[PDB]
Amino acid sequence: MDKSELVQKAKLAEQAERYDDMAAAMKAVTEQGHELSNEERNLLSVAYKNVVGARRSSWRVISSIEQKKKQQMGKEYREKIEAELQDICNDVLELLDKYLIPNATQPESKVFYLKMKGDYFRYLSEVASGDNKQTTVSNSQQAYQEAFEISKKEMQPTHPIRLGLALNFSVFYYEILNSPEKACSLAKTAFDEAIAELDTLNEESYKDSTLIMQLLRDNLTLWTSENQGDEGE
Amino acid sequence: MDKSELVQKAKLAEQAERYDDMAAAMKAVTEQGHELSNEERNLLSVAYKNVVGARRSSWRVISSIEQKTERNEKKQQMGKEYREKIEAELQDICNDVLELLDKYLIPNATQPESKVFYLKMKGDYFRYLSEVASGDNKQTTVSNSQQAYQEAFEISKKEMQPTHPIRLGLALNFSVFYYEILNSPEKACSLAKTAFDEAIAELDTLNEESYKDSTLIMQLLRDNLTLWTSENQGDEGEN
Amino acid sequence: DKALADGLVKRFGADAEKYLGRQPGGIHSDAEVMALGLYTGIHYADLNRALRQGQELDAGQKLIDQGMSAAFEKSGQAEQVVKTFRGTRGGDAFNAVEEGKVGHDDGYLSTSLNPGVARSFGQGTISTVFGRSGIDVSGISNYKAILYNKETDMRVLLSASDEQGVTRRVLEEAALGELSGHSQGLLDALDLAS
Amino acid sequence: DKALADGLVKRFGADAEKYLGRQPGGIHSDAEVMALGLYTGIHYADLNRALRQGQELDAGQKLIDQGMSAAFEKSGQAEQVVKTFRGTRGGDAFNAVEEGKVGHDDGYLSTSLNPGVARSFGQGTISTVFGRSGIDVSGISNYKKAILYNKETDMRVLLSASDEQGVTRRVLEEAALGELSGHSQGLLDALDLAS
Repeated sequence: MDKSELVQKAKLAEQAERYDDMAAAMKAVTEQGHELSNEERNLLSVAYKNVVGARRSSWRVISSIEQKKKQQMGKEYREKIEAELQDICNDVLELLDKYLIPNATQPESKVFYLKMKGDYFRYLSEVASGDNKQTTVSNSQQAYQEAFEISKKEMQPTHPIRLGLALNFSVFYYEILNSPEKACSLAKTAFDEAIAELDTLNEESYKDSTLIMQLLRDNLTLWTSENQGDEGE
Repeated sequence: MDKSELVQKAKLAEQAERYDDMAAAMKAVTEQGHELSNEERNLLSVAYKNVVGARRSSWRVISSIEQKTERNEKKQQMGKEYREKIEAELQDICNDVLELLDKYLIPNATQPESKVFYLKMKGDYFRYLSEVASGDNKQTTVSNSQQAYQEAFEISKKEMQPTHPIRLGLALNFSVFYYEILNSPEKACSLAKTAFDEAIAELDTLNEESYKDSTLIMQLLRDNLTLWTSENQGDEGEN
Repeated sequence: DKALADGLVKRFGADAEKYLGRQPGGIHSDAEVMALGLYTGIHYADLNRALRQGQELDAGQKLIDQGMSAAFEKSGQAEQVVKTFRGTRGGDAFNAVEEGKVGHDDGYLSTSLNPGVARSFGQGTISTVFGRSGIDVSGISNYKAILYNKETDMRVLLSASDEQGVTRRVLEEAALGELSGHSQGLLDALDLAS
Repeated sequence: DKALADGLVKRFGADAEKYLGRQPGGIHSDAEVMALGLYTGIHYADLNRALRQGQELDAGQKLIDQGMSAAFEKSGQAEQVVKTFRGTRGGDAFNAVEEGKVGHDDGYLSTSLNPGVARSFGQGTISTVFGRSGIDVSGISNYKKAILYNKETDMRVLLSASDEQGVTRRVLEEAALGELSGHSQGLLDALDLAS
């Protein structure tokens, strides 16, 4: 199938809510080894977002049931989903490292794919264990930081991809590293830097940025509320 | 794997919203050739409802994109080929469940309540098949759907109370089949009015365990008639 | 309490004693049994009439109401749902309640356990009722029916009419919930069109 | 319209006439150009003060006002959206508008095209504005970039924050624009955000 036929199949699969098909089509477009269009990139991301996301939700569900007398298949089932999830992550991570990240020309695109690299390493570390877990968590932190550095130097503080990264990396610090301190630091900074330079907002993606800034603000007020204290009362 | 282990796996799958896995487990339980419980039956139905349902929605979506386009080129050609891919999947799901019905479910059914359920089901999936089928193959599925529904309808009429949720549920589905599939609003509104009127006439027959099931379906029947009836008026006093 | 039991006898009061065949270990106290009995007898008509209208209750009516309201607070939610039937001629309190919404009869709700009521003739309203807070007064001194308290809020699950006039209803006690008359995943398993 | 153009020169005269010939092709009539000009000059202050207060306009004020209104008719689309900045000291009309909700300035909305306004000091409020119903008026008077929006123009508060200096930083978008305005097709979805 030709690149165009694939992208068209992908768009139809999206509409049909056949994400496995959508992922399949865009993987093949990526595997053609070319600098994906922003539309192509978006399609690939949205597809895999939905493929991995499904397994993440089932995992969390089965894991919740595991907390609440032959729960031997519950474990087996969690492990089945765990296996699927890893294969999905290893599918998208190979795509990133082998094609996506090296083919990225503009820093806007490089930041996106590095953000993505930390996102799927975070998904991995959520089900990972032992020394394997400490590797994924570090691989996540590396990818997210590498992107964060490129974003601070090449993108405006209001950029939706820069802001989106801020939210996800801040969530990683909170959820994964269990550092509310570093989480809030990142989110406060990113938000404050963006409100300070609101004139940098793009007329095409302004409601994208404001929306993400609201999510950062919401997270900060939630996270600081979960980290109160003492003493004079 | 043991029957109990499989039902636990099906219950787990359901919760995880992994319907393909849910159907896999219940297919295996059914394939053990032993009469399904009501819980087992429910699990099998809910699973396949969701497996076939996905493909039905996917079909309706693509078929609509394929008929609302001015792009008299490749974009429409893709639509048709993709629609045909989903069509293929859908048929495989229906044959799979119809084989389960005819080979195991319907013959093993002891209580008429259960026999009506599986016959209703037989019509239901033949109707799903009929929606995407074409030519002589289409006329077969449509008539197979009707046969199964009518066979279920006679037993429900002679063995179930007019308020029974399985009898009422059949009422609605069979009435929808007549409207959607046979394109007979007449026969559709006939079945629906009857079923509803029978049930309101004998509201004392309602079961204390499934009364809100029965009322809910009666509301859906009432809604369908009051709609199918507004779409078919046929009057002009200006004679 | 005895204060009410004694009050009931020095008033009604030979009609009050009647409903006392002892037992001796019933769920309801001597006072409550008498009140319920006196209701089921002939006072249901005049008592409910004044409750529904507003009218201050007669010295005797006040005590029957007192005895009745006491028994309901003693029994309440009785874990399993019962099916009972109610008829109306000349208007029903629930005519004011539209489908899905809740309302109540300002008097006590008498419902017969006999399905004959649902298939009875010359009716204004016919309603099949599902509840738990009711009281079986057939097991009490004679004769078959279940009473629901005054101002008991009921949800109208279904309403229809006619060929022509008589409206048929499905009433469920508001308290019972949302999951009350549903058989575990049956609706889901029936793969309905909607 | 000439009735307005004449009525304008009869009240302001020299000051009104001044602005004629200040456009390349000229979408706006002589009357409209003058009213916009007179606004941009010195009348903007007293006129908006009167509109905001709800006060009864002067003959010359009503003149400028209907001259503007006339020009603000058809000048909606204007196919593209524009980013403009406005600062306020000691009260802003949008302080009354909470985030997500719409409100309007009872006077005309003067917003500069220069981002210098957003980075200006000792302000009360600083707002970046997105809209298309505005009219590009700069070059006309008396210096050298600014877009001005109609009186009672309803605006949605997309974002508000009272920064580490008490200054309110807002994002305003013209209510009309929609709900899909300002979003790059499926990028929010493609960003796989945590939320």
